[PDB]
Amino acid sequence: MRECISIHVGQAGVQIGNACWELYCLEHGIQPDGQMPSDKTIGGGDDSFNTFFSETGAGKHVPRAVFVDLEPTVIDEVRTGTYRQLFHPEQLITGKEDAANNYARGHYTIGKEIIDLVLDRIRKLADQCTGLQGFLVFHSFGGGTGSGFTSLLMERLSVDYGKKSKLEFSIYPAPQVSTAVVEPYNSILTTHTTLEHSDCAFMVDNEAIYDICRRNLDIERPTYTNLNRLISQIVSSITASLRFDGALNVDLTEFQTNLVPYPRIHFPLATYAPVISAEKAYHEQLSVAEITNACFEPANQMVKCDPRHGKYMACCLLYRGDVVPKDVNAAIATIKTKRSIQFVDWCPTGFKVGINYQPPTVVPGGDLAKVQRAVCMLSNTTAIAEAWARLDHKFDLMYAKRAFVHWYVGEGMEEGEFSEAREDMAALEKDYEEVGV
Amino acid sequence: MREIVHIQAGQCGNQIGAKFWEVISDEHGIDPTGSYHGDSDLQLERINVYYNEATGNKYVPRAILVDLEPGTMDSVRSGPFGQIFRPDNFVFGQSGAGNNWAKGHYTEGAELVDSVLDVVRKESESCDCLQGFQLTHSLGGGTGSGMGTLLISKIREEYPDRIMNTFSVMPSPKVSDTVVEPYNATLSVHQLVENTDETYCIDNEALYDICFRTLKLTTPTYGDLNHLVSATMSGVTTCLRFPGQLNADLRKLAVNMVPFPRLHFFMPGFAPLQYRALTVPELTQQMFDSKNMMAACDPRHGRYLTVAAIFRGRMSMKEVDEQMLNVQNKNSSYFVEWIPNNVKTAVCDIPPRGLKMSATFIGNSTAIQELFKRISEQFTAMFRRKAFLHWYTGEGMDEMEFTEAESNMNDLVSEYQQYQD
Amino acid sequence: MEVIELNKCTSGQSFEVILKPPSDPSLEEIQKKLEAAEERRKYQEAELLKHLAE
Amino acid sequence: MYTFVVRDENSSVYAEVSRLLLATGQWKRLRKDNPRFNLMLGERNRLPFGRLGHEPGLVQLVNYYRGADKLCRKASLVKLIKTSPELSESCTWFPESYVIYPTNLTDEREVFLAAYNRRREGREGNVWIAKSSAGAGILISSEASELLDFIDEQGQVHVIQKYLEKPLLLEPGHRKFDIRSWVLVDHLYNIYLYREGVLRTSSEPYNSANFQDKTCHLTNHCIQKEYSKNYGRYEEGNEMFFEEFNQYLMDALNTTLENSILLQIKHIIRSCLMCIEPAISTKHLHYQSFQLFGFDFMVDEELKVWLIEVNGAPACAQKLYAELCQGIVDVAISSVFPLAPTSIFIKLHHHH
Ligand SMILES: Nc1nc2c(ncn2[C@@H]2O[C@H](COP(=O)(O)OP(=O)(O)OP(=O)(O)O)[C@@H](O)[C@H]2O)c(=O)[nH]1
Ligand SMILES: Nc1ncnc2c1ncn2[C@@H]1O[C@H](COP(=O)(O)OP(=O)(O)CP(=O)(O)O)[C@@H](O)[C@H]1O
Ligand SMILES: Nc1nc2c(ncn2[C@@H]2O[C@H](COP(=O)(O)OP(=O)(O)O)[C@@H](O)[C@H]2O)c(=O)[nH]1
Ligand SMILES: [Ca+2]
Ligand SMILES: [Ca+2]
Ligand SMILES: [Ca+2]
Ligand SMILES: [Mg+2]
Ligand SMILES: [Mg+2]
Ligand SMILES: [Mg+2]
Repeated sequence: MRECISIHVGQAGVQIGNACWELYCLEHGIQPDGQMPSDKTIGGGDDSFNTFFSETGAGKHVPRAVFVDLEPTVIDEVRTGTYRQLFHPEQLITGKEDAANNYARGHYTIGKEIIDLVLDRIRKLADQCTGLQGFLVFHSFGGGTGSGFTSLLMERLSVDYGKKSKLEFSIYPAPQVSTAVVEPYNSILTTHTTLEHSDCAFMVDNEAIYDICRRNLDIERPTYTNLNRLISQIVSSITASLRFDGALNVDLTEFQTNLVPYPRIHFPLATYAPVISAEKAYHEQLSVAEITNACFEPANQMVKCDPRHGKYMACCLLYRGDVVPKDVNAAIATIKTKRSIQFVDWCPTGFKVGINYQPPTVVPGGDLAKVQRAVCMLSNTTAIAEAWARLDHKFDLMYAKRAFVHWYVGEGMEEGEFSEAREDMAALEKDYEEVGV
Repeated sequence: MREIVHIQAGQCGNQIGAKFWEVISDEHGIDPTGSYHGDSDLQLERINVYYNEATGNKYVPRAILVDLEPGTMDSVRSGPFGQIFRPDNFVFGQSGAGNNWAKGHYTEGAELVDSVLDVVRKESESCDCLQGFQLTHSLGGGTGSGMGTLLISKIREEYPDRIMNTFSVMPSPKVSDTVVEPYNATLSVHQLVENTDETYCIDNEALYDICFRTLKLTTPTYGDLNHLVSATMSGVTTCLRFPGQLNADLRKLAVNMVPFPRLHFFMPGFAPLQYRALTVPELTQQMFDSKNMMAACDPRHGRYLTVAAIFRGRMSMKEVDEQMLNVQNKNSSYFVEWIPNNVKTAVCDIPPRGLKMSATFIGNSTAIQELFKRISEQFTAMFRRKAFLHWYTGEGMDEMEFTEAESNMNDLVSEYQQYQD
Repeated sequence: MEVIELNKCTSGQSFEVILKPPSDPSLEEIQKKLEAAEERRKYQEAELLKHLAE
Repeated sequence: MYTFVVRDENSSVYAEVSRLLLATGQWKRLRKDNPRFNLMLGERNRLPFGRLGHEPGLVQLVNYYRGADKLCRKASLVKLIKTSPELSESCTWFPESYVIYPTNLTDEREVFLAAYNRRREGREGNVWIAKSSAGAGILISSEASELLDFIDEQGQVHVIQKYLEKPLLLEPGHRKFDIRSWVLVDHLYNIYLYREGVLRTSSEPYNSANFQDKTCHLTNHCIQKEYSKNYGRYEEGNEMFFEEFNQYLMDALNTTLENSILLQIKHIIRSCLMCIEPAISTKHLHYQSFQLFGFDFMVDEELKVWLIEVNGAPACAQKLYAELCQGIVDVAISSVFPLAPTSIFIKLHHHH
């Protein structure tokens, strides 16, 4: 057994992290007080769920998680929320004033003064691990902390844990739920400095989660709670292999091995189905073929883009619930004969399939309906480069006039870092084009 | 605990500041004696942003009243909520400033500024994490204009990394006290260009026209004008006084509204301006209409760099997004296309007293150059004949300082013009 | 259409279907970056204070 | 008040559509870089499809189907027809074609020579034509040596397809021709065939014993108006419209245009567009597409119709710009953005 440490940075990372550990507890039968009756080994054990939960002498199961935010109002929710008893104070770290949506302020000004503190609290968790795998880092692109402090944390983690894997869950900026105009700047600045430090990153576009919540859940104006409960379902589907007995994606190294043949192209597209409203009178339960087919519908992707006009480098199918391999292969056969699935010639045209028999858990009183089977597809498509192009274009529009740049230069960042970051994205876009076109 | 320290200087600054604390004190459930008597936890959630908490559960505004003559501040102390202010936070002289920028900035004001900074320092030393400062003042007089901008200068020296924000009342010949107002305003504007992060330009001409034409007030008084400023000051600060993530503090607001450091002068607007229900479409149409603007500049004469809108009350947040997206998509020729998504909307549930719902508008428009042009022309009409300069040279000033303020404001105009094309 | 590496346990199983065969900065350098930016901030504030002193 | 942007200043078709849109008083034109648009009249090359459909509260529509180049490229069309089961290699309405890369660069050289050697041995007519998309650059020859050497002197991909040695020749004149059909596909993927086509005729008598003079073999409107000496003799601008052509087919061949030709054309249009529908459909996409296609057909002396190529940005006959452009506004633009008959199109129903 090897442990995973989850790091939550900024408001997005903290509130998403709050929703994940809520779901993790429901899945593993852990109560808000940390007690796990089903756990017959009191105060220890090297079970699969122990990769995410430590244990005390009193039987408390404590998340292997750190929460970091430069302002205290969001982490204060955790300290007085339902799961306040899960974490001890050392795990929750807050400053007094935030990065003000300014990458330079989170990375340089405030990051320099709090980086050593965060690394110290992470070292404490690491010392409780007999074989640490690596880190899962949740954060947004647009926030000054999510962007600026994360990139600094990723740089130091590569120094302090050279042989450890690092995976990201990143929130891509969407104007429908964003009030910061400079988020394209922060997104590109943090991708540039985190690229060589992240082994695999799962981007979630808020625009996609927003529309899924309006379309499938009939929420006219989704909130962060609605968005985060849906995101934690996808996150749960992705991390289930590390927390339950299995043979696929059993450690963090396997995510790169299976999804990322080229290091810089490490942004798999996530697609999830089914998302059914809980207020529905009663939904006809979808089959393996239908939920699998839904994995190739743009409306269910975590990033709106057209995989029909890209090329696949890898494809994983993560099923949860009543699913047997026979029905999976049948559905895949039918989808090849109908869908436009073009793989790169230097990669086999295949699918790695993982099945966990425990159906998805839904938060009681939540928005999602209990379904008998679900699937999350992780596919490395060149089509996700559309999200880079969209973001890079917005960057170019503002930077051509040096709009807002003085805020970053005022925090000590040099203007050259803007163009250095943009040129690195231009090279990233060219890599996708060389592989897919 | 992100505290803001409030300063009000001069006659105009203290009369508008008084009304401001009267309005938001009501919205937060604070009575004239500082005792809380509201009924919603949303009122106290961010109460510490503008109020200190004294013994006995008393809420005392974090406000500093400054003047070079006692008259106006005596009225405030005798006004409705006069008793709510800290007695030690009244700092005033006896000489007055005679509507003379030089007297407030170099002579009379210099004698008094150190005692004001001592009270500023006392309020900051008791702040858990000070956001910054907001100053209410006029630009056409002597104390608020001359001493106010001296205060900003000395506050920026001692707190260089805090946000400096002002509500600045611009003079107009239609609502004028003395002919030297263009001189005092042109000298102040240069100070503001350098030492403030955000300045809400409140034009007394716009306030007058709104009272005469829209509100149908035959003979508007200074009191009538200040009612519009109160409502506006309460609208623009709602994001700071209640929960939210959209421009929730002064620095985040500045980051979203100011793409270039010197172009930080905002046109504010309010809607509505009597028992009939006001729909979201009506709130939106009016809020973007020039007649509802407080700067007396036609937005259709320039382009919006950034826009921040705040909707207050129980309404359809979906219907708000639809109407906001309808004004942008129906007039995108007035929004610079090189700042994507430069229109941000915030919603607050607590409406203002006596209104089911309202909307407040904050625009960083290049049309604001029309305001600086009016001042510049009035300035030059007198300065070319050196008229009324003796009031200033008698206080140690030289003509060169006027020539430089003039050039500085004409540069500011030219800077707005280039981003408008 | 081939299935390989079928692994079954009590809580699930995994396999692989093949449809067709194919055809850093050191700790020292990070401190320099952080201190270089802090120095540029100090220089900018000194110029501001020098401007205010004039 | 709907908003649109123009990104192809060279399109005569959408220049007229843009003019009509403004006349309605309900459409407003924005700068070509303004992202807040309902409708994009996009550029031909490298249209940024990835930036469409990400504007909150804007239903966005573009006049090109992403991926339709698979049909409108010479080499792509041949590849699509040979590899798509819906069309099969034995497709009977497309001339035998092969994709031939120049030797200075899969490639179907040896496959072409095999079929060529078979014709030469069996006394059959063995005349082929070589062309490419990088042309105004065409060569017609009966010797395989000349066809292949002509492509090597070039540097772009080419296609060698059988030359219809038995074309249908109009009389009087003994002259070749081709049929242009305009087809509009809307956002719901309805296939609308414009009721009005044009025959681009050659004003020179067809000569089978001399492929060196390419004026009587190539019916392009530019070639006939530049290298032909009988331009505009039989019909104005070497353009015969369906009414005249139909009347001719009745007097001469005792048949109608619908029976002998139009049925096959409609069948071909359906087959091609239904084939790529799964790949280019915008049904479940965050933006919508429509596109106007120019199908070019050949008719042989047996009244069998052959598909020559598909044009993704076609021009229109001068006399038919008004009717067709208005039709694009009715079914393609106003169907998504309604304004505050007897259709001019022929709906080719199909299964989605
Ligand atoms: N899905 C989701 N997105 C969020 C959430 N909170 C914030 N965001 C997005 O994150 C971006 C803003 O960044 P934040 O994470 O709030 O900022 P931060 O990391 O706290 O950094 P600061 O600038 O110091 O506040 C916007 O695009 C928001 O839409 C959340 O809870 N869920
Ligand atoms: N296999 C074939 N048999 C007989 N004629 C042919 C032929 N292929 C092409 N042609 C002749 O070539 C002319 C058009 O060639 P083609 O369409 O391939 O080039 P092009 O695309 O530049 C013209 P357009 O796009 O306007 O139709 C037609 O008029 C037709 O008569
Ligand atoms: N809106 C408003 N403007 C005022 C008020 N009092 C004065 N002014 C304006 O402010 C300028 C005079 O400045 P004033 O505040 O009286 O001088 P000071 O006391 O030296 O700062 C003139 O332009 C007046 O029109 C007021 O109560 N409300
Ligand atoms: Ca145990
Ligand atoms: Ca590493
Ligand atoms: Ca004195
Ligand atoms: Mg934050
Ligand atoms: Mg006065
Ligand atoms: Mg062509």
